[PDB]
Amino acid sequence: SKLMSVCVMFTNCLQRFESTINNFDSNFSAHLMDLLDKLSMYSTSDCEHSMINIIYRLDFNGFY
Amino acid sequence: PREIITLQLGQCGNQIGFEFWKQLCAEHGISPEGIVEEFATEGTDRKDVFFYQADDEHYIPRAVLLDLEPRVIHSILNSPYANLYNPENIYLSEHGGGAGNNWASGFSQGEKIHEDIFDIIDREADGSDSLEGFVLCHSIAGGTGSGLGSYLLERLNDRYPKKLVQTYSVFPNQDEMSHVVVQPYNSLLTLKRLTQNADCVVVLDNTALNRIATDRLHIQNPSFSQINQLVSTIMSASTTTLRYPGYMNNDLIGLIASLIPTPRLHFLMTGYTPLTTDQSVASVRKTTVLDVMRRLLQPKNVMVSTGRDRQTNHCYIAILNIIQGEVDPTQVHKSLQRIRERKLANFIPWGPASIQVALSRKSPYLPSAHRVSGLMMANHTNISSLFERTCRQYDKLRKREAFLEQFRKEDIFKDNFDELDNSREIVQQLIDEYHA
Amino acid sequence: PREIITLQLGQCGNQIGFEFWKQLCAEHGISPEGIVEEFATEGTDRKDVFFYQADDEHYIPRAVLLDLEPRVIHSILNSPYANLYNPENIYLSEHGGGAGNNWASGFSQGEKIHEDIFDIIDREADGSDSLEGFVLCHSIAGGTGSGLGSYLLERLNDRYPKKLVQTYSVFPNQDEMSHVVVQPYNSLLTLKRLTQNADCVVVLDNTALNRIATDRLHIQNPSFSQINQLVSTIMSASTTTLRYPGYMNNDLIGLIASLIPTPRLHFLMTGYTPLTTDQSVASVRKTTVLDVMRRLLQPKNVMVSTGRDRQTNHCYIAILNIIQGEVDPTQVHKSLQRIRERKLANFIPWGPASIQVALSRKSPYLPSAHRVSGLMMANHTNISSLFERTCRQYDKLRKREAFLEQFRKEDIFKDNFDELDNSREIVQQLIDEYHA
Amino acid sequence: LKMERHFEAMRHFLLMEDGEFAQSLSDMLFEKLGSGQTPSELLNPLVLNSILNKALQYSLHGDSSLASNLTFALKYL
Repeated sequence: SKLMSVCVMFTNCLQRFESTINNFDSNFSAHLMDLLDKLSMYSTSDCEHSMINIIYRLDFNGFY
Repeated sequence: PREIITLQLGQCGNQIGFEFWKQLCAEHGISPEGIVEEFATEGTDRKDVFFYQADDEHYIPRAVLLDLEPRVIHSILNSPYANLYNPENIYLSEHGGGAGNNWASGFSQGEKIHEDIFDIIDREADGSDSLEGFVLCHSIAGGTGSGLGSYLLERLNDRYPKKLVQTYSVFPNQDEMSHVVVQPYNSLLTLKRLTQNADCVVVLDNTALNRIATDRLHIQNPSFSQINQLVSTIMSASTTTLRYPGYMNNDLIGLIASLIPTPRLHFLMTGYTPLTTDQSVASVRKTTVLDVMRRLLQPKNVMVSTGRDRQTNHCYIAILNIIQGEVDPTQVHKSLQRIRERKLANFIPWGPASIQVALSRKSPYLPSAHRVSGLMMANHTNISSLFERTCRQYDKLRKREAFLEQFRKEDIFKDNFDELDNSREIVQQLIDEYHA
Repeated sequence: PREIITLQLGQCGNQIGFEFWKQLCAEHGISPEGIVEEFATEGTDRKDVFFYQADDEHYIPRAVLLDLEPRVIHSILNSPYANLYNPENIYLSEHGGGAGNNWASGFSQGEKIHEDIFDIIDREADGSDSLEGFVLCHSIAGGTGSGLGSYLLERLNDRYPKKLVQTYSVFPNQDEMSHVVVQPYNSLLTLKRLTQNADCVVVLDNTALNRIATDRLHIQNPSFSQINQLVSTIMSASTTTLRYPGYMNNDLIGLIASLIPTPRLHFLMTGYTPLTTDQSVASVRKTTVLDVMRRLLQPKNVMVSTGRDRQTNHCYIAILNIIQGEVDPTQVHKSLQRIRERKLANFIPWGPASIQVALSRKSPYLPSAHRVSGLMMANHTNISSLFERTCRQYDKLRKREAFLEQFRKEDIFKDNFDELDNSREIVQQLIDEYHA
Repeated sequence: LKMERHFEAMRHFLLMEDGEFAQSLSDMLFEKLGSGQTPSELLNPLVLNSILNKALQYSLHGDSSLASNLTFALKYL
């Protein structure tokens, strides 16, 4: 829901034809901190078999 | 729905689009004058995305072909694939043009046939109520494709503002300068319109064509009959997600959106390996997908003349690797596993990169459902070497007093030469600045 | 990973490396133009350590071949093993050279083709991001391999400082001095570069070749067609831990590290017994490993002309005994049991010695998986007898006024003759000092 | 069982007689260089269990059928 709100925030400033860019940057760093918390939640899953190996390969693909 | 109007224009742009439509009938299982095979609907699940939609199961091409030279169109009507084309959409019989060889000819002919050039090409626009965009299948070589093609990049920008523009433009040849000498002038005038009056381009070098045309094709005398074979396959290869049923980036505004970093940085490097017919006898033993993308990032299939020692300070940002037909998708994630270990693509130090791989089933045909095909759409920041090559050949020609008195008699009163020079250096400086 | 670039150079260095690559296809189960056998991956577990890694299962050799004489390369392209070689990595068709017979020719030709000699051989360097090193497969005989080979031992020492250098260099023949007379001059100039500008060498004497070529081979007229048979087997024998899957000293920096006592003492004695085809009919009765290393330390298989009564005051420091193929490893410690009882190697009184034995499985082939093979890499301090032989033939020639006026016209202004004499005596004095 | 193929697979990755894996262990020994100066996060097993699986493809040997029999457990001391 945070990721959908920034693209709602994006699509209205592209709808117009100052202050919106710092609202975007503050909302950019807000969901970056939550995906890093999501990145730790994947790696703290069960300390188990390949369902942690699949979601690890999600995490390195999002890193490079 | 997703209808695209191709704008075939010029002496070279009409011939590369002639076999592009001729390639499409062999893979759709259709004939240009009839429907003799039932493979068109059971095998292919979508056909009305480049063709006009059917009235008698006759898929009309959504194509327009204008050129000053009548020689390119007189080699069309005797071929049996011209009955698929219509003699009322573009021109009837005995169409002509100028004399004619000038960039200022077609630039001045656009506003004297302004009523007719915006009349019959707009009849195909309102056929579908949701138009995709316009692709200018034009040329940079000569004054025919470069003179008139710069005019439509301006007047279609505001009359159709919500449409995608992106071109498959071919670059001219820079080997000697005897037959043509106006090559640095007409190229840079269109190259300014390709960045600010156009969103994206697809570059196609001419000096890199004969690098491949003698690589595996084994010819002794290079003719113009080989220039349509490398070009028409990768054109139909680029729409395999769009013509054949795919899921992600199945539109032309899907593929180009995931590769462009910024405006005026849109020059995409192209690669395509399989062009040899004697590979067919050894693809019966399950040739896999694990070996076909190791050679895409390796600079062997590239169609861009660039420096070999300039790739260490340049970084890839977006790289596309399109597999077609038989993929064996249980090992396509295995092919992308081996990418991070080599680091054959230099990654930008300021932001993330992306290696996007996609697949779509090919035509129900024996050379298509047997041999693996790899289409590359790269984006590397060593493309300024061509822009350094064209600019160094541009300022050297203006100090030799070449075509400064022979070019400003018609419709040129002020010096617009440094208007092209600074905007080209703006592209060359923002490319190196883009990796901070 | 562990990619080595071989530097085949000279009139004799190109022919000994031509059948070295021809030996590798017969043991890998591959053809130079195709892959017809499946024995390449199930039998051999590693192939991309001397070859370039595959693009179509075509293992390109990582080889460069430069020579002033075009005769050695014109006897290559008509052979069916030259299609494995590439006509773009080194030279295209009709490559030439000098006139030419001089040590100062190739020494002066290195800085006039300095741009091209450091352009195409560096393209194979960045193929792997962890380069092993460089082996200079050059010659000492003649002025072709000795003149240009001394230049690359200097400029590759600082441009590639973290790479292993070690050469399989062949020594010239000292029987008569009629056809060549420049033999003491060009040999000692390269021998200085082999000690301070090079880490290790592998000596290969010419007067010891015909000692073996008439021992068991039974020829009457000694030709040059036999010089490639003793040399190409021990080259592939030296990389059996490196090509075939081994465990310890499986790299080229593994083997050379355990044998060199100190810099400028690196001249390794080589031995190889089995060269006879009628031994095959009696190896069916379990010929063991207990008898094959009793004859290695016995001076019969040696390829070094040395004194027979000079081994009592000289001492072995490092001795390598490589068994290959069928070893029967339950008695390989039994073979090393019998070494201390004979004391056939004189041991250094200041420090310990080492008899290192290693094994690796050979090719899946019938003459290879049946007959025991023993490769020796000795290091004995009687190697100064060759250095006393070359120096006594060097100072005797300078008192006869031979090639002092005929050699200093081009690119030689000062007397660098005693610069080679003292540094050779530095090697000869530190060898005898090394056993205190 | 097909036990002899599993028997050869244990010899190659515990006894190290196909030394390409233990030579690649030296590169993993070339990633430590003294202890301790390494991170103590939970991402410390996450990127270190991977690079040993990636090291087998670095030597180009074996399929993924026996690669499920190898696992790496980073202990804590």
